[PDB]
Amino acid sequence: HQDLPLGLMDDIYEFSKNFSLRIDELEEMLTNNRIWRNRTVDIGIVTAEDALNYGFSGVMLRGSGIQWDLRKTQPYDVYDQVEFDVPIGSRGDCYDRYLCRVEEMRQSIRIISQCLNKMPPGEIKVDDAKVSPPKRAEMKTSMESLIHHFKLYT
Amino acid sequence: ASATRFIQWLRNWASGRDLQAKLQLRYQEISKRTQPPPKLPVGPSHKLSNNYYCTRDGRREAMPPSIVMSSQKKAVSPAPPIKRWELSQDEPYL
Amino acid sequence: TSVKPIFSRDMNEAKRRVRELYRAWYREVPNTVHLFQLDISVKQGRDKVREMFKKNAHITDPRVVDLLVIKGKMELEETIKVWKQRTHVMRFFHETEAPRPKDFLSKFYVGHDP
Amino acid sequence: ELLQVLKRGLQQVSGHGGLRGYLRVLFRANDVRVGTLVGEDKYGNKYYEDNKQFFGRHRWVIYTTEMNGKNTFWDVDGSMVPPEWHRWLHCMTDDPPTVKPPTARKFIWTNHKFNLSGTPQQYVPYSTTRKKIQEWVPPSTPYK
Amino acid sequence: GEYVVAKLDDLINWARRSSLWPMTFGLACCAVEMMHMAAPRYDMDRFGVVFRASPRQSDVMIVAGTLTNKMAPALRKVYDQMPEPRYVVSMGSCANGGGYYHYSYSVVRGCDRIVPVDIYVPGCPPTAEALLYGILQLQKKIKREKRLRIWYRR
Amino acid sequence: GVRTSPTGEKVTHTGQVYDDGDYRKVRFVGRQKEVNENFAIDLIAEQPVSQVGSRVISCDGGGGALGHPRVYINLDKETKTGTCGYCGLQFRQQH
Amino acid sequence: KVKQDMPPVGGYGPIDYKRNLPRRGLSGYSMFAVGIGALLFGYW
Amino acid sequence: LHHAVIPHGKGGRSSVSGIVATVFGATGFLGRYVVNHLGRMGSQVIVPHRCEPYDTMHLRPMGDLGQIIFMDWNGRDKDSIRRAVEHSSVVINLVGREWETQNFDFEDVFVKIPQAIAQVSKEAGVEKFIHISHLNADIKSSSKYLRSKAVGEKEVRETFPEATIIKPAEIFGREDRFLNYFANIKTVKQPVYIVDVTKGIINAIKDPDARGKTFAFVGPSRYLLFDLVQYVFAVAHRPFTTRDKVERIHTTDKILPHLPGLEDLGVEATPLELKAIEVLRRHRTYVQPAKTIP
Amino acid sequence: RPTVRPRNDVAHKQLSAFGEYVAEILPKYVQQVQVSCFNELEICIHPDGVIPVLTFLRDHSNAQFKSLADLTAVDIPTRQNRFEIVYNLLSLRFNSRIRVKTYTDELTPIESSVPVYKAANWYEREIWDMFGVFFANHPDLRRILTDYGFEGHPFRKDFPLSGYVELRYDDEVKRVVAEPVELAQEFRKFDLNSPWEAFPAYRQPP
Amino acid sequence: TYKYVNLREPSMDMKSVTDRAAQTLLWTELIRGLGMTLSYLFREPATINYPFEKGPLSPRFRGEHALRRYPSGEERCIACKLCEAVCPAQAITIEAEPRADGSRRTTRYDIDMTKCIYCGFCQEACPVDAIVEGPNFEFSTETHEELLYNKEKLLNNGDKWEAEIAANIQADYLYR
Ligand SMILES: CCCCCCCCCCCCCCCCCC(=O)OC[C@H](COP(=O)(O)OCCN)OC(=O)CCCCCCCCCCCCCCCCC
Ligand SMILES: NC(=O)C1=CN([C@@H]2O[C@H](COP(=O)(O)OP(=O)(O)OC[C@H]3O[C@@H](n4cnc5c(N)ncnc54)[C@H](OP(=O)(O)O)[C@@H]3O)[C@@H](O)[C@H]2O)C=CC1
Ligand code: SF4
Ligand code: SF4
Ligand code: SF4
Ligand SMILES: [Zn+2]
Repeated sequence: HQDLPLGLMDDIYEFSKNFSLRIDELEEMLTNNRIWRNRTVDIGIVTAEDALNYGFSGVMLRGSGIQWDLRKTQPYDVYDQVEFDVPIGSRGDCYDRYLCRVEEMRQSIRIISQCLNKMPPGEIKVDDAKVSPPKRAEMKTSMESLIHHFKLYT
Repeated sequence: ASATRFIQWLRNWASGRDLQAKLQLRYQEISKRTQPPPKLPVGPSHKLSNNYYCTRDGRREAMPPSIVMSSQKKAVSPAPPIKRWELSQDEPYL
Repeated sequence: TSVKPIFSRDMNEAKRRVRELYRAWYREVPNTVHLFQLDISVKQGRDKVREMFKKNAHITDPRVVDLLVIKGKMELEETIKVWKQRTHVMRFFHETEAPRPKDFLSKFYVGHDP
Repeated sequence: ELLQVLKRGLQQVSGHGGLRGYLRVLFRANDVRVGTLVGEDKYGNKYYEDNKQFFGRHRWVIYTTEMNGKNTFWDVDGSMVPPEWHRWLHCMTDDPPTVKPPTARKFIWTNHKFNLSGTPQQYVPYSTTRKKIQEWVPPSTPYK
Repeated sequence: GEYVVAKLDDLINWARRSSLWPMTFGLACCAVEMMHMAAPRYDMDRFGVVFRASPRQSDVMIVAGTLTNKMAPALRKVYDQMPEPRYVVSMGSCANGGGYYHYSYSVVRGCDRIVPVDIYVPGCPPTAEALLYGILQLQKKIKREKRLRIWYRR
Repeated sequence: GVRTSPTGEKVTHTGQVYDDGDYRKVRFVGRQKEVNENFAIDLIAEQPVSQVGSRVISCDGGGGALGHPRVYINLDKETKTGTCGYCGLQFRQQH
Repeated sequence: KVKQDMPPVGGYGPIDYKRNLPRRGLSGYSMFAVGIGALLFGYW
Repeated sequence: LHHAVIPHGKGGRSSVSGIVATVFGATGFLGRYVVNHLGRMGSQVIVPHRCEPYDTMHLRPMGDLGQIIFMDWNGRDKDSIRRAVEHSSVVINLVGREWETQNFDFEDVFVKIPQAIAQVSKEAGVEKFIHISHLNADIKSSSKYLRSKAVGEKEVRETFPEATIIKPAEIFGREDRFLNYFANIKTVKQPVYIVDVTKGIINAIKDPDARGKTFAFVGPSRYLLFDLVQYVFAVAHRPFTTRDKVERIHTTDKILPHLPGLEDLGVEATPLELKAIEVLRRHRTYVQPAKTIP
Repeated sequence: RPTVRPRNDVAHKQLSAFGEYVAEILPKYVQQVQVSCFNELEICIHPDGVIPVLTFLRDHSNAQFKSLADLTAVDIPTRQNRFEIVYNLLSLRFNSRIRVKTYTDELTPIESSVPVYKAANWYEREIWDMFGVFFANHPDLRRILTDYGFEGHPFRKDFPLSGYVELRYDDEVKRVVAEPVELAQEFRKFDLNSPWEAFPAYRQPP
Repeated sequence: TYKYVNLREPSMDMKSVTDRAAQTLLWTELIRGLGMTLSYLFREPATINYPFEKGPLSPRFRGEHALRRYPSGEERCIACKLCEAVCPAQAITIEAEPRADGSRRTTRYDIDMTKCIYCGFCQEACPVDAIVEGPNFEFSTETHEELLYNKEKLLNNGDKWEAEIAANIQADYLYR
């Protein structure tokens, strides 16, 4: 809808710089806690073949060893231009899916770091006013723009 | 950021981390809440000539489906078989 | 005019499923009244069951009859397993609706609808 | 350092004008921090800042004790902040209305009102359109 | 005597508004903003509003989200189980009047068709702060009560 | 231009007011009828007519992109002013 | 001149993401030794 | 008809019934049923209340947005009564108390207050007035509650001659003090169901022939008090107050054939046998009907 | 061209070849095969072929569509068979998607596909609930999304948006009751279609 | 590219087995978790002192609606009904007619704030900046009826909040 306000990426960088430490603290509370493991390890085991036939997707597949992530196999937008790893489970239980989700949080930071560095210039919506409304300054001076703004919003 | 040296040492030791370098509370490093005005760029269609809509009209290039068989040789798969994923070299194991 | 059936090939077999459904509903009413602590009688509940069955007495299509029995069996499963609550069972009786006028004159006085 | 910590705690008692002023803010606002006075609005609300606090606690307001004839010593409301200070207090801007005043318009309210729900000043909705169909008025004279 | 009754009314009003234990009906997205009100930045517990309470120990019900037809009897059952005095806070457009789903076949057009409502919090969702404003508005409403004064003029 | 009816109720800028026998004014008992006192019709009538030296003048409402769509107003008729259809400001040709 | 939100020239500094759970403490041998030493001192 | 009170819709919650009703004493037993039936059909209900707003909350869901309006009033302040009724087409008086208090005796609640509402309503041009009295109201009763009812019934009739006066027998229902009264423990009783009384009041508002009439609302059957109380214990599975309240319970329900009843208003009286369980189920600790006098 | 979506002829050709492949192998059931301009392959089948066609796509070594992404229905009242049943399948082995469509009416049952994909169990329950299409041999067919005792199938085009009944709490009966729907503000129908044709490429013969 | 989150073999030397026995019997990893909550006890909390302190917001924030004016005091709204048309919730109701001076103005402008989803589409669609979502978010009410805004309420919101609304628009209009 709009471009990023000036100064936002600086604050996203500042947030991202410290976030992996927050993930580490979460891991200190759960990852090796025997109570957490007793609650999660070997709970809800799903086999690879059951997962596919029941229609599972996402971590419900990767927890069971299936190597599938649509951002890699059927990429959209600019996901083919970023580098990241897909976490894969080995036991297909609640504990491995917990680990997958924690590791996916780390890989999201890795991607966010690349988006911040590679953000290009230019417009932020398709320059086709039969689809995307024109800028407000254009809508208030140019006749074609006003018509297209009127019709897009009615 | 106002914690005493002893309290900073105590919580660093208990956590096993240099907490003071990555405080979860923001101070002056954030960007100012008043910013200079932007001047945003325009798109590729902002031209005064050589810019007829019929040459850049995506919606009018859409076509009805191609009918390959209607009720009125080597075997093939829908696409080539997917390629094996490579183990990460950044960090293959946790 | 040749069609794939649901459960019944003709009205004769459809009517057999209808009667079995009615027997199940008839025998279930006493449990429903007690389980849901309803404030109606068993006679009132069984009268409603007859009323619901009778309103479809005019169907001559075994496929429509089959779907009516399927839906009636679904409605019974919800009641027997207590998936319904008191509010769901009691909705059959419309005890907060004022009786709408029936004759021409009464309808003429209140508004424009037929 | 524990002596410096205790000295600073004592400096808050004097920073608030003595024990009474320290206790008043402690009980009105549950906060005894001393900031820099940024300004005061016509209703008596006072605005403070301390940029050494973390983002979010670096600006605050001590509400007036009376606003539009309502005793607000204990009953403070977030809607008592007038619009010109509202922008500063929520960090939508960096500059307070004492530095960058709002543009004056004749029609802008001279007196801010807080939330009036539950009182005799509450808004009551109603249709703003006039009657649509005019009925025939029979003659006042008799003639059947 | 009127001075004693006025003070007794003030005492019980102060205790009841200083100790509001909510039962949250987290039905949809508005529940997330309720979570952010319990989170560290706003810390509802610092006002004496405990994070979570069982229905039999709760003083205020917060309807945080869309109330469908299927759900309505369950919500009314929980309201009838709350010990008195009990208050209801309707949070967000869905609970206030149906919101985005006002015209759906499966949605109650406002929870106030099912339970009496004390405070309406607008927004889709209301911000965590806006909900906190509503809770503090409920407290001021309780501060206005004159139960003992009205009792002794009976 | 808030005028009040014989029953004491304020008349809004849209001309609305409950009449004498209308039960609906019970909603205001113990409360108030919210009325905006700044009648835009009376406020625009205060602005002066702008004297210009052209047959055609444009109005964007002021403030550039913060105003209204820019329109051009003909000032050929000398028996009336040119009024902006968006903001109501008036113009007249000099001499 | 166009002005929109952009990264600084040269990009941002490195951001950490890999798990960092450091190793701490003594070996199992030393921990049992301190425990058993404490028991023997207490018994004595 | 003023254009705003012409009925519209199908008689549901969002419809316009055309009734603008002020209901005094709406926060008690009978009040909640009357307000519910008015709001069911889209009537504008004005609720003057003496109690805390907290005690009026159960009435809010009973009407579409805007249709239930609440006002403060005082029984001894005629200015507050005038504020409540001056916009209404009908005034309903349900004020009463089963016991006397230091501030309000039976003369205040059954004579002075009803007279004040009737007079102020008359002055304000209200066209319909419904006043609830009592079947056993009697100037020479041994119960001061029933003596005051008879005096007030007379004062209302002269002050508002077109008033509809309704005289119900003891009313039973979930929130009654009749069946519940026995459950918490010579004379014949004819108790009437709460919903029948409400339907009668609503029909009286809509019936033009009801103006100026006095009605007696009684149940279909008469019972011996002993047999009735026995029946209540059996239904509750229970093994078988003030002095004034005992007097009323021991007053035989009068037979008044010269007054119209529920039948004249289109209401079919509901037997006590169909509704006792609904009221008395909460008294069970987890049935042969009573003998009826013919 | 910056604003136009680029075509992909390689994928279009591959999907066209596989579409013929399927039509040759299951001529008993396949009625139509088409590939859209954005490269999605659709196999239209006779409803008798649901189980055979799905089993072949799941199990054939040159197909291996092991994942049922979604199963839904579309109501088109102008058709004699108003309900279009759509299966969207995913093949991880070949990184491809395919769509299988069939049809039924209000009274003709469709064979349940739970034997092929266990995912179908809840999807078919939702279709029955929302469109009233009956699935034969379903392990447990019953409503899933609507309230208990709800009458009608809301997602049919002729079912009104706000339905026929609405709920409220009634104090007299001390429970939630259902009543005919009345709306304080009626939903305002908008006539938005431009009377001028937008897409000549899709013009129908007059 | 992928990695394994849990594919490891514990060492079975005596030193490793004795390490794990000590962890089992001395609760070492549980004691480690205690250390982390202890470190938080001595950290400064994140809580702000509401309502004396407020959470930060931006000029784009979508709050309570208001109807705006031109500097002359004339209403900006010219009853075009684009806002009504675009509203995803059908929360806007508009009637209009020629004003006594011939101006194209509304006679009704209602927003049901309990239908509204606070999406901001109305202020995007408005060609004259007449309808905006303001910065106010503290307007909860005690009754449902108080949230059915008519034109008088919305004009009063515009006059009440214009000082802040205009400044916020000044900060963000070059992004629109
Ligand atoms: C010279 C000869 C002398 C002879 C004597 C020598 C004896 C010394 C050697 C033996 C020492 C034994 C220590 C006894 C402590 C209990 C040991 C124990 O049972 O821990 C194991 C227990 C279960 O282990 P688990 O991993 O869950 O499963 C194993 C089964 N397959 O796991 C647990 O119980 C974990 C506890 C769960 C609760 C966690 C909450 C507590 C964490 C904080 C603890 C703080 C320390 C307590 C201090 C108390 C101070 C009063
Ligand atoms: N229920 C019965 O068995 C029968 C009842 N009636 C009559 O029906 C009417 C209502 O019956 P019921 O509803 O059972 O009575 P309730 O006591 O249940 O309700 C009494 C109503 O009167 C109001 N009220 C009482 N005293 C005052 C007062 N001093 N000033 C203002 N309001 C007051 C109460 O308001 P608050 O809640 O504020 O106290 C309440 O709304 C009464 O007139 C009663 O005599 C007649 C025959 C039988
Ligand atoms: S009001 Fe908005 S945020 Fe809240 S539940 Fe409804 S849609 Fe979600
Ligand atoms: S914010 Fe969205 S839902 Fe609300 S009035 Fe504007 S367009 Fe409608
Ligand atoms: S507020 Fe704006 S969009 Fe809505 S009717 Fe007025 S001018 Fe048109
Ligand atoms: Zn203009």
